This record gives sequence, structure tokens and C-alpha cells, in this order.
Amino acid sequence: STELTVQSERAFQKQPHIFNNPKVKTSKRTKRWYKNAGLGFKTPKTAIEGSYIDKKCPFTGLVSIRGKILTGTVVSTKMHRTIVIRRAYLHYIPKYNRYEKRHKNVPVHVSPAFRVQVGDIVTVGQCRPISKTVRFNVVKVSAAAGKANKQFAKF
Amino acid sequence: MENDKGQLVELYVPRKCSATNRIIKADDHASVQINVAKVDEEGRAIPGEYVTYALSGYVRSRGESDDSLNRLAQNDGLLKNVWSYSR
Amino acid sequence: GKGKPRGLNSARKLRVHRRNNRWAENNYKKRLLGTAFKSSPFGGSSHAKGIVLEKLGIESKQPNSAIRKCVRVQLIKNGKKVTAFVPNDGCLNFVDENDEVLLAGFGRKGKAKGDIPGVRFKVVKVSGVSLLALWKEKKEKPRS
Amino acid sequence: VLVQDLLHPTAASEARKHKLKTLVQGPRSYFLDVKCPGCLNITTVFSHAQTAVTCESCSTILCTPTGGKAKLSEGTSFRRK
Amino acid sequence: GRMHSAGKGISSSAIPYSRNAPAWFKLSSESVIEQIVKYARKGLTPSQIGVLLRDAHGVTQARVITGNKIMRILKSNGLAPEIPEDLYYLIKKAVSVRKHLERNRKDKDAKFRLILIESRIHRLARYYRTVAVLPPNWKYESATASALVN
Amino acid sequence: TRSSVLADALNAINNAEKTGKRQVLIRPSSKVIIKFLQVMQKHGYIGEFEYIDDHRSGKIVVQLNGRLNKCGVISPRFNVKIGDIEKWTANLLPARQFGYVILTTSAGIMDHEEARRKHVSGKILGFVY
RNA sequence: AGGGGAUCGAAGAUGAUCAGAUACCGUCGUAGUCUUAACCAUAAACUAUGCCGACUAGGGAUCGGGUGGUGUUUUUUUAAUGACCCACUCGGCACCUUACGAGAAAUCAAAGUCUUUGGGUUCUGGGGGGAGUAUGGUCGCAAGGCUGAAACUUAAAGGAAUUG
RNA sequence: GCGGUAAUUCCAGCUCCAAUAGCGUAUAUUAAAGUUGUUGCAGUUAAAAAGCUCGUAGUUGAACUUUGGGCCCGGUUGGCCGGUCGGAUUUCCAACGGGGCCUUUCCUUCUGGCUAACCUUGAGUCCUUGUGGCUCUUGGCGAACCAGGACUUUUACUUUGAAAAAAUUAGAGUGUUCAAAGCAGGCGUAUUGCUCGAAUAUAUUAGCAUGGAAUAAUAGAAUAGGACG
RNA sequence: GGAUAGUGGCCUACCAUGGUUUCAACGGGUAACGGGGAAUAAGGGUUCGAUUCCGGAGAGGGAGCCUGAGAAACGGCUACCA
Ligand SMILES: [Mg+2]
Ligand SMILES: [Mg+2]
Ligand SMILES: [Mg+2]
Ligand SMILES: [Mg+2]
Ligand SMILES: [Mg+2]
Ligand SMILES: [Mg+2]
Ligand SMILES: [Mg+2]
Ligand SMILES: [Mg+2]
Ligand SMILES: [Mg+2]
Ligand SMILES: [Mg+2]
Ligand SMILES: [Mg+2]
Ligand SMILES: [Mg+2]
Ligand SMILES: [Mg+2]
Ligand SMILES: [Mg+2]
Ligand SMILES: [Mg+2]
Ligand SMILES: [Mg+2]
Ligand SMILES: [Mg+2]
Ligand SMILES: [Mg+2]
Ligand SMILES: [Mg+2]
Ligand SMILES: [Mg+2]
Ligand SMILES: [Mg+2]
Ligand SMILES: [Mg+2]
Ligand SMILES: [Mg+2]
Ligand SMILES: [Mg+2]
Ligand SMILES: [Mg+2]
Ligand SMILES: [Mg+2]
Ligand SMILES: [Mg+2]
Ligand SMILES: [Mg+2]
Ligand SMILES: [Mg+2]
Ligand SMILES: [Mg+2]
Ligand SMILES: [Mg+2]
Ligand SMILES: [Mg+2]
Ligand SMILES: [Mg+2]
Ligand SMILES: [Mg+2]
Ligand SMILES: [Mg+2]
Ligand SMILES: [Mg+2]
Ligand SMILES: [Mg+2]
Ligand SMILES: [Mg+2]
Ligand SMILES: [Mg+2]
Ligand SMILES: [Mg+2]
Ligand SMILES: [Mg+2]
Ligand SMILES: [Zn+2]
Repeated sequence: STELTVQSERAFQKQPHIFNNPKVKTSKRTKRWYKNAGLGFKTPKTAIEGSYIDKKCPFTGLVSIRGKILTGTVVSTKMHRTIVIRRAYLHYIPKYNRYEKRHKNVPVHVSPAFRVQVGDIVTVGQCRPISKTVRFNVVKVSAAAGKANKQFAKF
Repeated sequence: MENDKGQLVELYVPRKCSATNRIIKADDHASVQINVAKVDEEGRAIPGEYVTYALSGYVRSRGESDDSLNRLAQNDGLLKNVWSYSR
Repeated sequence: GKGKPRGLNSARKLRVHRRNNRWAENNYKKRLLGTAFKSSPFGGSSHAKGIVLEKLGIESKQPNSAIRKCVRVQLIKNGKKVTAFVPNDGCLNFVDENDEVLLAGFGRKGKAKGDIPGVRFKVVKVSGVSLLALWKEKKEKPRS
Repeated sequence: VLVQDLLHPTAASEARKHKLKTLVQGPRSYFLDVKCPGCLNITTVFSHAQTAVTCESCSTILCTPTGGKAKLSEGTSFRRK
Repeated sequence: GRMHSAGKGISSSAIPYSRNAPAWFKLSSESVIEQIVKYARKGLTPSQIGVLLRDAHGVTQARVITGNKIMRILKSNGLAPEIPEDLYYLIKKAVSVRKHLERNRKDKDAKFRLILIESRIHRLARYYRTVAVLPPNWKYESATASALVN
Repeated sequence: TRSSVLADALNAINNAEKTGKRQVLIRPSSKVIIKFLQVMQKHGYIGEFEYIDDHRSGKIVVQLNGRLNKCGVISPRFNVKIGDIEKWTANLLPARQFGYVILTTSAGIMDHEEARRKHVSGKILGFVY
């Protein structure tokens, strides 16, 4: 999320150990740092362009993505800098030789590099424990808006 | 119904209703077999020479015994225009 | 198809219906309600040892006409009182109220046996010496 | 029955069936060119109008709707094409 | 069939096998497209236009002479109504039924048929809402429907 | 509403032979029906069929002889792992020698014995004998 | 809760019958029956038979719509009409005969196209009593509705048909 | 169901049956049970279709979008032959599979590394009247995957494979005297060792890896805010 | 930020209002340690596994802690309850 005035906390936000010497008159005004997550996941330009300060970002922060990579559809965007996705799957009962619809919701951190809204399929990647429940991080958006621009007024 | 070294086993290859090509079993005492004579030059039905058709009991019960014969005897020769392939 | 959803993703509906309809199964019902533990003088066990209160002349049901010799027993582990049969002509001379008999099921899954009304148990031992043995001559009943 | 041609049905027993039960379904209505000699020009009318068709120039009449085929009005010619 | 009754009538158009011309039919796609927009300008429903062109004209069906459906012709030519006409006539009837019911609270039968009409209304709307032709919040409201049609 | 277009095709054919007929009109002629009809005539349980072309889903006319006992469809197109095809043929085929269960694999719609040759599997469609 | 209260009439009172006769039959007649405003939500609410779709068999009636006519009748001057007749075709309520088929049978064009067992889907039942009882929940002004056990008991209960 | 005075059921004698170092009983559970029915039940009247209709969740859901034809490579059974001192491969033949092509035909995609295969051919030719045959460099095949950049509609199913404890199970070898077992053992110069073993299979949901592209979903270009350069 | 060997509402402060659910959350029951496995032999299943191996938990019931690489140890200590 984080929207407008990154310096909005009691503690000054900053990237760790990314020093900017004031004696040397610079034009970028803040030496910024970013990494490439890996597995061919494009580190989106908004992470390099933007000036957010999220330390749980997989592109600008101090987490790493390793292990399971999962996808799922977004079902709530009501938490700040974190969402919840619904991953669906059919589960097999042998005795009847048929299936049943099951599902699990996965809480997943989302860097302000991405702008998400409910309905979007998203690719997440497992990282270290981020919070009490978050064990995945949003890493690539597969939808755009779920045909939102094609829902305008009369012709 | 052969066996390992070709020898014909399992007696009694049954008949077959020429209208349905289904089997005419033993106890099918409702079936039939119709012998048609072989007429020659100027009358003279040849005795002992037949054009035989066999019909199941199921066909004759359903009434199709008549209509099915017209079709079977016509294209086998002994009918001039009576039967119709269209309706 | 008459009822049962034949769909390939209808397993939940098919499981739950089974679950539900098992309850009409008399045995499945008892097994999950733990009836043997709740009801059923025996705690769910094969036998149960108890103590003789009084010797009863239970009169057989129709069309039979007899006096079936039985004993009212107060089970040790339970205190539950139970009237139980003493089979084998004689054998009511062996019991002698206040004694310690070993009851057993009658072999009808509850369900009192025969012309004997409301007797779901039979005696197998008294004073720890095997009713059968006393009947023949093999053992003798202990001191007191 | 029990053996017949379902591919080449006779033109009569076919013609008598319902418009949907023919071998390949098709309409049984038609169009027609109607004209009263008061005018020079013709007007193509549908056989089951539902709309009382009026002609080109004058506020005249041509036909009234019914349950089915339109009742063509007073003396007028027609042809099925 | 008959989603809201028990009748089983089979009664449809037998569309001709000939997908191209009548071939005794004259004037061009220009001729009838112009003729469609003409009636659409009067305000006729795409159905009325199709019937008025079937009888008084030689337009057996407008999809043949012109490669476009009548509703799509009005759309392109900026005559597309706010809501589809079936959902219009459903809402239209629902209002009329309701206007009758508010005047006769003793008419159990009309209260019934209202439910049947409205249930089709809500189901149709859900379809149109799924295919983006209605904003993804559109809802039929009794207190606002009579404003929507008349 | 019509659910398995294949089911209707096969039941019409079974009700045909049972009634002693030699032909049937079937509706409405999906691809899989043809691909099913074609497997039957490969092993001679029907003669030739003709696709008649309305400008709709289509119609078919099948000419059947007398060899067909019962051609059936399996309502849920169950999955069959290659170690279960024998379990299917065993349940619903009159013997080991003859009869075919026809299933649907990635390598095409094909009777079980062919599907054993190419060594591929998938969902089960129906059976012919 | 108003109004209405002719009629018939739970209740009650009677006359008779009966060993008795709180009944059947007769008399009187309260509530009710009718209506408005609100409740109640049950009937052998029945076809004791779910819905959507496919296929499978002959027959003549009738209902509604439609198509066909050098058909009949209404005459005016020939029509137009209207009613009627004949053939067809959809969709009705049914009936008749068959049974390939099904069923334990009675019977059933579905209750058929099932051990050659799979079109989609909903609901209920699992020996008889106990018992639609106890308990809790919930709805109702009430009466009661819906949801709804167990212990114990029991070898039968039951269905259709056959002979008596 | 027997027993109320000739008891084929009780109490015994006699004789007889069944299983037998074992046999009965009680309780539980499994089979019989298609009386829990996915396979596979029943519901007119035997137990069972809600009084009726709407209807959300659930389950389900019409048809149609590269088919058809042509060429090539090399596999595994089976035949008619056996060349050879039980088994062998060529040529002749079918039969059933796999790979790759050209038919308007993404194979994600460019930038080199590499080339295995020929439109190649540079000479001819072991040799059956020669396209039977391969060693063989100087113009001319991409995909066979490396690695670096740039991107990718989603799934279900099925194939194969990796990853995988032992005991248990199924199962091989082996004469614990047999067998349940065990994992031994078997050969000699049995006076200074020889030597076979201690297999194989199942390991099913999920996850990983790979081939397939039927069946069944999903997404796309309609106020063009489209597609390539 | 503190605390931990370290991640983490693990704890604190500040701020926000979120998190789960008929695809059954939450609650109740279990005469419930989980698994390799066991019994029953057409198949599909049904029932069982305290118990020879693996994993977990405990040491009368709770809590606390010393030593130490490793214990919240009990044939270690301290306290309360029995
Ligand atoms: Mg928040
Ligand atoms: Mg019940
Ligand atoms: Mg007593
Ligand atoms: Mg409906
Ligand atoms: Mg009805
Ligand atoms: Mg219909
Ligand atoms: Mg209509
Ligand atoms: Mg009155
Ligand atoms: Mg009285
Ligand atoms: Mg009196
Ligand atoms: Mg009284
Ligand atoms: Mg009722
Ligand atoms: Mg009735
Ligand atoms: Mg009929
Ligand atoms: Mg009969
Ligand atoms: Mg008795
Ligand atoms: Mg005597
Ligand atoms: Mg005697
Ligand atoms: Mg005697
Ligand atoms: Mg035994
Ligand atoms: Mg199955
Ligand atoms: Mg039953
Ligand atoms: Mg009854
Ligand atoms: Mg009943
Ligand atoms: Mg009913
Ligand atoms: Mg309801
Ligand atoms: Mg489909
Ligand atoms: Mg595998
Ligand atoms: Mg925090
Ligand atoms: Mg709150
Ligand atoms: Mg549940
Ligand atoms: Mg426990
Ligand atoms: Mg357990
Ligand atoms: Mg069972
Ligand atoms: Mg255990
Ligand atoms: Mg225990
Ligand atoms: Mg411990
Ligand atoms: Mg102790
Ligand atoms: Mg301790
Ligand atoms: Mg100790
Ligand atoms: Mg210890
Ligand atoms: Zn005019």
C-alpha cells in the first residue's frame, strides 16, 4: 500500500546501510538499492522507480524467496501492505472415485511495487516467516484488472 | 468356435433370422423358415430346389413378418415393384 | 438416475449422505453412541462378576409352562442389579444367596433368550469353581 | 417400418410433417408481391404479416393479421417469389 | 423447458438453410441498413424493426442481406439503448404488475406472478452483469424500476 | 436439459437393434459421437453412417446390422490409470476374448485394446458389444 | 377485533330406541357457517407415483392454435363470412388394444429402454413396537407447527395374489 | 420349537456323528450384506417423493475452431526359411507400435557456442549388368541444449521417471531331517581354500520431473483503449 | 524496539481494523497418541492399530529452575496441591 508520504512513521524509514553523503551534492537525492529476486521473475520498474521503504519487499527489501512458488486469486485487499489469496483445488475421495471442491486462504505480503485489487490472479513466493501468518510474498501479477476498463457508461 | 490346434469344437452353429441377423435359438418355436419354389421355363416349379428365408419369432410377433419378406424376396429376385424403400 | 448425484465432483455430497444414512444402521448407531458403556449392565465387556441377592422362580413365557431358576445379581464394578439364569437341571442348589457368581451374556446380542422374560445373562461360575464342573462332579464348591 | 430410408423420405410424408420434424428444418411461409390496380408499383409482403401492411404512397390497406397467414385485403393479385 | 411454468410447447422459427441471398431480393446492404437506422430513429425496438422489415419490406432476416444483427447495427450507429430490451420488457411488466398489486392487495395471484417475473429479471440481469453489458453493481429495485422505464 | 449428447446417440442405437430395426436417426451429432460411431464400425458392430448437415448441431443416420448386443456410455467420464483398464473391461464386458471398452486418451479416442498397444490412458467413454 | 348472523348446525337440553344408549333417528339450539383486518400452516393437501432431457407401439374420440378445399349448409346475385365435414400438424385432459418390455403380484407406454446394472439433479426409507413419545431448540395469542431421540421390548409385522 | 405317561429335543445307558491335543461358551468385529448400494439398493400399494411454486449455496449443463492426403528414418514380436557346431542375423512377407517431414501450418524469442544430420560432392568405388555401401574435406539444415538478454493466459486429466527405511505383504534362490521359520549356504586337495548369495515387486493422495494435447474448464478484438514493424 | 541461538504478535509501544466460515468456521464428543501396519480373502469395501520399528508426549498433579553442548530433566533441585 503505503500511498503518499513514505516518511509517515515515528521512526525515520531508510534502507539499511545505504548511505548518502550530504557533502557530495547529488541529483538522485537518495542512493537506492534493489535486487533481482530470481527464477526469471521480473523485478518490476515501480520497485526501482518508486521511493517506498518496505523492508519485506522481495525486490528492495531484506527477504529472500525460496522453496514453494504458488499462484492464487486475490480475495481480500483490506490489510495494509498485505493481502489474502484463495487457492482452490479438487480433492479426491477414492471410495467414490470422484472429487470435491476444497480451498485454503494464504495470507501473503505484497510490496507497494504492485498495485493489486480483488479478483487478480497473483504469483506468490515462499519466504521466511514475515508475520504470525504470512509465509509467502507477492512476486508477479498475472491478471490486470479483470476487464475493468470494459465496464464504462453508455455508448 | 475353434480350439488350440484349429479343431472345430462346441457343436451346433445355430441358424439366423435373415430379417434381423439375430440367432434363432432352439426353443424359439415361434420362428419360421419359408421355402420358395424355383420355377423354370413356362411354369414347372422345380421340386427339391428352394430359395429359403428364415424369420425369428420376434419378427413375426411384431407383425413385420410380411413386410420383411417383401424386402427380402424382392432384391433376391421374386418381386416386381411391390416393396418400397421409401415412405 | 434416481437420486444419487452421478457427477464427477459430487463426492462431498456422496460422502455426507452415507455418513447421514449410516445412522439408520442399528449397529453403527450403538457403536458411536457408546451404548455398551452408557447402557448395558456389563461395562461393554464379555463377562461381569457380581453377587447374589435372592433366588427367583421366573415363570416361563407362553406357550411354555415352567419355573426357570434365576438369581438377582449386583455387579461388582457397577452396583447395577441384574436377574440372571442358572441353567442345567439342578444348579440352583449351588448358588446360595450372598455368593459371588460370574455372569455372562446369553448369546442374543442383548435380547433375553427364550421363554425366560427379561433375562439377558446366565451364570458361568459360582465361588470361582465353574458351574459346569459342579454339575458333573469334577470340582467341589469351596469352604464358604 | 423395421427397414426404410431415413435419408430419402418421400416428398409427401415429408411435406405433411411439422416444420421442425422435417429431415432438415425450414420455413413453410413465403413472400408475395401484392398490388391493387389503383397503383403501378408492387409491395413485397410476408405471408404472416402481424402488421397490417400499407402501401407506398397512399394511406391504403393491403391485409389484416390473423392467427396465421395474413388475410389479404380486397381484390389484389399475388405471386410466390 | 418453459423456465417458469409447466408448459412444453415447441414453437420456434424454422430458419432457412440458405444463409446467403434470397437471390430474387434486390437492393443492397446499404438499402436496408439505412432502413434499420430509420426506424431505430423513430425509437422502434430492434424486434419491431425486424418485423416491420419482414412484412412491409423484403428483409427475410437482416443477418443475411447485411452481415450484422439488428441490435449490433443500432449499437454501431449510436442507437444502443441503456439496457437490453428483454430486460426492459421484463422490468416494464414487473412495474405494471406491481402497480396492479398496490391497488389490489387482495390479489394473491398477482403477488405470485410478480415473484416469477422478478426472478427472471434478477437472473437475466446476472447474465448481462457477467458479460460486462451492465456495470458490476447493477440491481433491479422496485422503488426505482418505474423510474427506469417510464 | 440435454446433458450427454453421446448418451442419447448410444441409447437410440440400442433401442434400434432391440426393436429389430436396421437404421436410426440420431441427434445432435457431436464430434465425439462420430469418433464413437467410428470405433464401432471399425470392429463391425454397425455398418456405414451418414452425417446429414442441417445448419445446426447436425443429424446422423446409422445403418446397423445385427451383431450389436449393447453399446453403452459411462456417465461420469472417470479417470483410468493404466493399471485400472483391466478393472474396467472386467466389470462390464461379457468375456475376455471379445467386446471393447472405448475410452478417451490424449492419443485419441480408442478402444481399450488399441489403448493398450500405444500405451496411453485417460478418461473412460463407454463400451461396445 | 368489527360487521353479519337466512341456512345448516361441534356444544348443551330434550323425545324416543336400548339391559344400558352419554350415540345412531326426531326436536330445540350456543359457537360456527358469511365478510373485513390480522393470525394459524395442517388434510387419504392423492395420481398414495419428483423435476428437466432422450428413445421405444397400435387405435379411434375430444380440447386449443394453425395449414390444406373446382368439401356440405346459411342465398342476395355469385361471393365474404359464420357453423359444420374431411386430411394433416403442434400442444392439452383423458380413454381403448397390445406387449416387445417391467413387476412379488395387483398392474404399468411408464412403474419400459437395469446383473448386457451410469443422461442431469432434488428428496426420503433401512424389521416390528416403543413413538412422532421424551428432551432441547424455534414459530404461534392459543390450539398447536417444524426440528426430533433413547432405554426397554419383540420373531415377526407387512405386501400382492390363491384356495377355502 | 420340545416336555401335560409309548419324549426322534429333557435326565441317563447303549450306539452313532463332527472336529481332534485340542473342543465349547461369552463379547466384539469381518465375510455372508446388492440389509448403507461409487461399483450396487429401495421409495404406486411392503419402510420411503416435502401441499405447492420461487430460489441462493451445491451438483450439472447443446453443437462448432487442423482435419485429410504424401514422403522418409529406425525399432518388437510372428512367420517361410538356417548360415551354424539348443540359438544367430540378412534378405521376402505381413501385423502392431515410435520419431521426423511437405501439404497457407510458432517451434516463445533474438545474440554465438556445436554442429547430428544432407539439398551437399570431392575423387571414385569394395563389388552381383548399381543409388545395395561408408570411411571421406572447400559454398550449403538448426533447435539436439548449452548461457546471456528479452517474455510468457490459466487449469483438470493421463504417460513415464526421479525422490524415496527396515520388519510386514506379494515374491525369487536355498532340502531349517519336514514345516512355521532362517538368511543362509554350496563346493574341495575336508593337511594351512574354492565359491553363489543376502534378489524383484507394491510403495496409490500430495509435492517434484517428463511425454502427450482427446475429454472438461479458463482467458482474448466490440464505444477497438486491438494486432504485427 | 525488546527478548531469543535465531524467524515471528514471541513480548512491548504506537497506529490501523482486520483474521475464519455452508467448500462447515467456531463449539461439543472421542470408551483419540500419529504413522509403518492388523483382521476380513471376486472386486469396490468394512473394521482395528495401548503394544517388538519411526515420530511425539509424560514421569502423582501443576509451575519454576540449577548444571550443561544438549533438560524446562524428575532414579536433579525449589515451591504449592494431593
Ligand atoms: Mg489494516
Ligand atoms: Mg429415522
Ligand atoms: Mg427382583
Ligand atoms: Mg425451474
Ligand atoms: Mg403435476
Ligand atoms: Mg421440448
Ligand atoms: Mg410461440
Ligand atoms: Mg347463526
Ligand atoms: Mg348430546
Ligand atoms: Mg335419554
Ligand atoms: Mg355427550
Ligand atoms: Mg403432512
Ligand atoms: Mg385421491
Ligand atoms: Mg400412442
Ligand atoms: Mg401379461
Ligand atoms: Mg414362538
Ligand atoms: Mg412309564
Ligand atoms: Mg417310556
Ligand atoms: Mg423315551
Ligand atoms: Mg472351530
Ligand atoms: Mg466406479
Ligand atoms: Mg432393501
Ligand atoms: Mg397402508
Ligand atoms: Mg407406504
Ligand atoms: Mg407429492
Ligand atoms: Mg425448504
Ligand atoms: Mg460441451
Ligand atoms: Mg508414478
Ligand atoms: Mg510488528
Ligand atoms: Mg474490531
Ligand atoms: Mg457437514
Ligand atoms: Mg486418551
Ligand atoms: Mg486410532
Ligand atoms: Mg458392512
Ligand atoms: Mg500406535
Ligand atoms: Mg488406554
Ligand atoms: Mg521429558
Ligand atoms: Mg503411578
Ligand atoms: Mg520435571
Ligand atoms: Mg523410578
Ligand atoms: Mg530419566
Ligand atoms: Zn396500396
